[PDB]
Amino acid sequence: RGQAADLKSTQAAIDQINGKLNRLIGKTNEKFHQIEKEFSEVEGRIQDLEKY
Amino acid sequence: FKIRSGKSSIMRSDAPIGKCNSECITPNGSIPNDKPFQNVNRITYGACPRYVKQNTLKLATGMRNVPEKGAIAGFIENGWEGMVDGWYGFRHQNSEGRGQAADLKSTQAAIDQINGKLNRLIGKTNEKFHQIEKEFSEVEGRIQDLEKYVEDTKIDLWSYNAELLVALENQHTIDLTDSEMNKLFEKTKKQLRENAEDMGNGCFKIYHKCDNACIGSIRNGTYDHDVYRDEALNNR
Amino acid sequence: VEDTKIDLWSYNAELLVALENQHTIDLTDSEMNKLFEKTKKQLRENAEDMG
Amino acid sequence: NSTATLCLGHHAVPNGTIVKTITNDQIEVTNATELVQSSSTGEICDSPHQILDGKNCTLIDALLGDPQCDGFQNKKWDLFVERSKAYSNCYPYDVP
Amino acid sequence: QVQLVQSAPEVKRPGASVRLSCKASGYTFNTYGIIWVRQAPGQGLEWMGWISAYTGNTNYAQKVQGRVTMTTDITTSTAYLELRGLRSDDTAVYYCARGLLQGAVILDSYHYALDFWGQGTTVTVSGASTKGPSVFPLAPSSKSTSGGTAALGCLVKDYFPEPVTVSWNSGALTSGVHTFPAVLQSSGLYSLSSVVTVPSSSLGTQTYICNVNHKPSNTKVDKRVEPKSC
Amino acid sequence: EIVLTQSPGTLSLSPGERATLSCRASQSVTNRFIAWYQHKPGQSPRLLIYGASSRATGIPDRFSGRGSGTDFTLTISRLEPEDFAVYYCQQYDTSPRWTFGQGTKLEIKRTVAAPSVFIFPPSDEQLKSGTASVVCLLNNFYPREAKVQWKVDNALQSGNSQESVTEQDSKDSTYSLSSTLTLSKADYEKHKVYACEVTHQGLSSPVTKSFNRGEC
Amino acid sequence: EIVLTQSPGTLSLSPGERATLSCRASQSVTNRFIAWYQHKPGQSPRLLIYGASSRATGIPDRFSGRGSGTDFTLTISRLEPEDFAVYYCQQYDTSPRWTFGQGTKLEI
Ligand SMILES: *[C@@H]1O[C@H](CO)[C@@H](O[C@@H]2O[C@H](CO)[C@@H](O[C@@H]3O[C@H](CO[C@H]4O[C@H](CO)[C@@H](O)[C@H](O)[C@@H]4O)[C@@H](O)[C@H](O[C@H]4O[C@H](CO)[C@@H](O)[C@H](O)[C@@H]4O)[C@@H]3O)[C@H](O)[C@H]2NC(C)=O)[C@H](O)[C@H]1NC(C)=O
Ligand SMILES: *[C@@H]1O[C@H](CO)[C@@H](O[C@@H]2O[C@H](CO)[C@@H](O[C@@H]3O[C@H](CO[C@H]4O[C@H](CO)[C@@H](O)[C@H](O)[C@@H]4O)[C@@H](O)[C@H](O[C@H]4O[C@H](CO)[C@@H](O)[C@H](O)[C@@H]4O)[C@@H]3O)[C@H](O)[C@H]2NC(C)=O)[C@H](O)[C@H]1NC(C)=O
Ligand SMILES: *[C@@H]1O[C@H](CO)[C@@H](O[C@@H]2O[C@H](CO)[C@@H](O[C@@H]3O[C@H](CO[C@H]4O[C@H](CO)[C@@H](O)[C@H](O)[C@@H]4O)[C@@H](O)[C@H](O[C@H]4O[C@H](CO)[C@@H](O)[C@H](O)[C@@H]4O)[C@@H]3O)[C@H](O)[C@H]2NC(C)=O)[C@H](O)[C@H]1NC(C)=O
Ligand SMILES: *[C@@H]1O[C@H](CO)[C@@H](O[C@@H]2O[C@H](CO)[C@@H](O[C@@H]3O[C@H](CO)[C@@H](O)[C@H](O[C@H]4O[C@H](CO)[C@@H](O)[C@H](O)[C@@H]4O)[C@@H]3O)[C@H](O)[C@H]2NC(C)=O)[C@H](O)[C@H]1NC(C)=O
Ligand SMILES: *[C@@H]1O[C@H](CO)[C@@H](O[C@@H]2O[C@H](CO)[C@@H](O)[C@H](O)[C@H]2NC(C)=O)[C@H](O)[C@H]1NC(C)=O
Ligand SMILES: *[C@@H]1O[C@H](CO)[C@@H](O)[C@H](O)[C@H]1NC(C)=O
Repeated sequence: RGQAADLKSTQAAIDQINGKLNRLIGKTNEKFHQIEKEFSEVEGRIQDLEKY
Repeated sequence: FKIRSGKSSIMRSDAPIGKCNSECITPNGSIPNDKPFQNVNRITYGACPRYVKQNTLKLATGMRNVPEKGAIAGFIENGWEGMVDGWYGFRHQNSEGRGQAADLKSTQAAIDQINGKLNRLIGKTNEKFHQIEKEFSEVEGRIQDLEKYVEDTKIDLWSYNAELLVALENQHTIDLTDSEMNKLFEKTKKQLRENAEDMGNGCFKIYHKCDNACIGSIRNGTYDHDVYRDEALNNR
Repeated sequence: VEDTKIDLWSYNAELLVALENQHTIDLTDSEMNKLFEKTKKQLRENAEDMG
Repeated sequence: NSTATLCLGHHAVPNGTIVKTITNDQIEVTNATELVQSSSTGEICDSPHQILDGKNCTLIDALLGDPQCDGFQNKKWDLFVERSKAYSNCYPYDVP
Repeated sequence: QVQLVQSAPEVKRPGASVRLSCKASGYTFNTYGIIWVRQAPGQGLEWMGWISAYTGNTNYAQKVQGRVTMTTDITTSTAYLELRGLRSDDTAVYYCARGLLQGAVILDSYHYALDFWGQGTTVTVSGASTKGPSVFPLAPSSKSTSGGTAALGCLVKDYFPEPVTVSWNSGALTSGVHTFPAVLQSSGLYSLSSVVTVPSSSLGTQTYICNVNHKPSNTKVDKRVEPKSC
Repeated sequence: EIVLTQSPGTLSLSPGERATLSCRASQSVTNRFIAWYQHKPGQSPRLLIYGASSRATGIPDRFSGRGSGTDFTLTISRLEPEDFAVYYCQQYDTSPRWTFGQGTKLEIKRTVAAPSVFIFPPSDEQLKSGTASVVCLLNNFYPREAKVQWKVDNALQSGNSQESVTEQDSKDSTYSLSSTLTLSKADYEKHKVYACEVTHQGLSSPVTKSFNRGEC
Repeated sequence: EIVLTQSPGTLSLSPGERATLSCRASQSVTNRFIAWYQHKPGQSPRLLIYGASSRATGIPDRFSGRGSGTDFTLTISRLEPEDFAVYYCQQYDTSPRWTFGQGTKLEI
């Protein structure tokens, strides 16, 4: 009894997974200036809209 | 007075106040908090379903409904209306006579998949207390345009997401239910091996002496090719 | 507001394009595989799969 | 004869609903659940969120102390349901 | 109506195997599963496993994965739980509640919860020999023990296994009777104490006798309780 | 696994008051699961609230359930004598699995009551056997919190005693406790003074009951 | 089935006046369907608007299709004597079903 593993199918699956992972883990959101969620006081119309 | 950071809010409605219990409150009335999407009014307070423009979105909780037309048929293009004990089953025409039985295991496996899907959709509740106002009595110019745009864009995005979710889940449901039957077909083919052949239609054409015990042995999983092997005379 | 809306809509469109393209490829290949199976069923024991 | 036959089949319902796949607009299914709520009971339920019926007073009017809203003085609410029939009976007031 | 009837109380020796039965009436058996949950003495409910009547599928708790085997019988709606390699910690009360609906899609959460429960079966696992109780009186104290309240009792000691039924004066006395829960002694034999409060004046007038029944040993002992005099 | 923690573990409340029982989830779970059960002493457990807020058939409407995500609560109003029991909280894993709760005890009804303390010396017959048992009894006392210390010739004894307590008595909602001291006959003869000291909320000064060996 | 309701059933206008016809669909339709036809009496029906707003080849520029969702409209600018006819609403669906409309008559 012995075991030999087909390399071709294994690496085909690995290539596909590599492709999807490469699509996902290279994200960069270059966004600088925005609004704030730190409010030491209470304002009204603006604040309710800013939070929403 | 007292100013507290809090979750209390205010709503403009003329609906009557009754005696009951309901987590979600909308100006028209209280609505169930179960269904993931709603089309009553954008104004909400509490654990309310997300608001989408669509009136009815149908999530399939069953397999494709294929009708049926002496002889018997299989999954290829026919569907037994009379089968009620289970979703997928075996019919047989042996020497004793035609009979019908259902495979419980495959039915419950597919149903469990559907159940998990349903659990991931219906159960969730989104809790939201104080919000902007979308109903405006007068014309205020700038600020009105911004907040109206916010809610309109939010509604549109959520509607697209809901349609995508419903369609994707429906497609997965149908594909899964068909695949379960195809899996039963392949398992039965492996068990029969040399003593059968696919007759085109879902009916396996088996050539060996089968009593009711033979059919029972096929379904519960004891049909042994060796015991009935000598009937390989099929070719000759 | 506009930036958030544009990014969200863009991601939705990207996911839609990817999924729909994958479905089209799968559909096209599945029809051919089904044709192969039906031809095998018709031929019965007259011929084998050459590979 | 010594040749039997075993057919593998699924179930069908005489009463079929229609859903939408990714591809086909109309595909028939056995049981379909509705994911969108499109109705109302008609009444706002008091439990389990504390509701204060505004009756004839807006929240600002109750804050000021307009005599009709004398009852609402020093009250705690989770959802003040202002009503369309709101009216004020006191010195004309404008709130920037 | 929907009803679940369990098996009988059992006594087992450490290292043995026990089989427990649960029977369903009224509802269609094949549609719902049977789920076993146990309560150890002074412990919260503890899930053990789930068996399906539709499918043969079983899921067991991690602590008892190896030792637990569960089976179902369509005729007649009977679920069997077999626990092997019994240990002292397995002494508990085992319940069999109805489980998830294994016949159709599920929207109500009622089928996703345990609803109809059996009475439960008590399984006590210990190496002790079955033993009848020994009754020693708890005498009324001197100085009347109090101005108008007199306390007397019976000590039930060195008995195995539970239960014991204790009655006072053949059921005539039902007021002020307290029967404390048994405690497991270090030796492994349960011990119990039963007391009752009577008027001090009545001590001379009425003779107080405690009746103790131990069905497993088939031993019944009645002891007179009287104030000791010197 | 998804461990569930039940807040307050023991709650005491007079009849006719609202009660809130808390179940806290280690991880967020849909409202579909996390049902609420009742266990009455000596009785099979009962289902009160299924799902999250739905009321099971035959359950009084006073019982109400609510909650989301990590936090789930059970609210009882117009508390009646039927309600007093232990309560449990549970949920479900996709592969059938049911993690339960520690147990919240609704020991309730009030009116602090002083314990009545009595002491029972070992019988002579038990002495013939070779084992001696001294019994100290606390009768009709509330609350259930009480401390008993054993004093042999004014010497504290630890590890040689066991305790047993009755449930709530229906008539007066009081508890009763028994403390048993187990000793050998020789050790019993080695000392002449035997006492049990009881400290309780009702008793401002601890109450001690004692007997002298061979003296009745 | 999906029912398309036309409006008004009879429209009387003077020659040289704009005419607006309205067809409301029972359910929302992608603009890829819903087409407009003309049926002069005693002649074969003619296709005026295919798609939603696209004129068919060899159709006068005056005919203008428009609309979206439930409501679709056909507007004729500068009505001429050739235009007197009955106009028909049409839809289409995945399994080929071409549900027509009741029709609007131009009694100019
Ligand atoms: C198809 O897929 C759906 C979606 O998942 C499943 O959904 C529900 O299944 C249950 C049946 O177990 C039904 O739930 C019940 O709804 C009642 C609300 O009333 C509506 O529904 C009934 C029809 O059932 C209408 O006649 C009525 O006008 C309303 O439209 C509740 O009142 C029920 O609560 C309890 O009622 C009695 C009280 O005595 C109990 O005995 C019951 O057991 C129940 O616990 C219950 O909530 C519901 O109708 C189904 N929904 C839909 C949309 O159909 C189906 O189970 C599933 N079916 C199949 C065959 O696959
Ligand atoms: C089998 O026999 C049953 C009778 O028992 C029939 O089943 C009903 O089928 C209809 C259609 O699917 C369901 O009705 C509702 O559909 C609405 C929108 O779909 C269309 O409905 C009608 C009927 O064709 C059209 O005219 C209309 O223009 C729509 O395009 C939804 O709005 C409904 O959901 C909501 O309805 C109410 C009202 O708001 C809410 O209160 C509900 O909570 C819910 O959110 C609903 O889906 C109906 O549900 C089916 N009933 C049952 C018991 O299954 C079938 O018609 C029949 N089939 C055949 C082939 O004969
Ligand atoms: C919130 O707001 C509402 C609406 O303003 C208030 O309800 C009003 O209360 C007053 C005081 O009771 C009512 O005034 C009465 O008007 C009657 C005639 O009104 C009729 O016609 C009008 C239309 O013009 C209708 O809207 C109305 O319903 C009636 O049909 C008089 O007949 C009354 O006189 C009474 O007292 C005299 C005393 O001398 C007697 O002689 C009379 O016989 C009679 O008994 C009285 O003047 C007013 O009508 C009410 N409006 C409505 C719509 O009901 C609420 O009080 C206010 N506050 C709260 C907390 O809700
Ligand atoms: C819950 O409450 C909401 C809010 O009140 C409510 O939604 C509103 O319903 C009304 C009535 O349907 C809407 O007003 C309509 O607006 C459209 C678009 O402008 C008009 O075409 C409508 O006109 C009708 O009447 C005409 C008479 O000549 C007809 O010719 C025409 O075809 C229409 O039938 C009508 O004015 C309103 O826009 C909505 N939305 C809001 C924010 O008010 C809702 O119906 C309530 N109920 C439920 C179940 O949600
Ligand atoms: C499988 O189904 C058959 C249906 O007849 C069951 O019956 C057995 O059939 C075989 C046929 O070769 C006989 O040899 C046995 O004596 C039959 N047994 C009984 C009890 O009638 C068979 O028991 C089923 N097997 C399993 C494992 O369920
Ligand atoms: C609801 O009907 C409207 C038309 O009034 C349409 O915009 C929407 O697509 C419909 N939702 C469906 C068919 O799910």
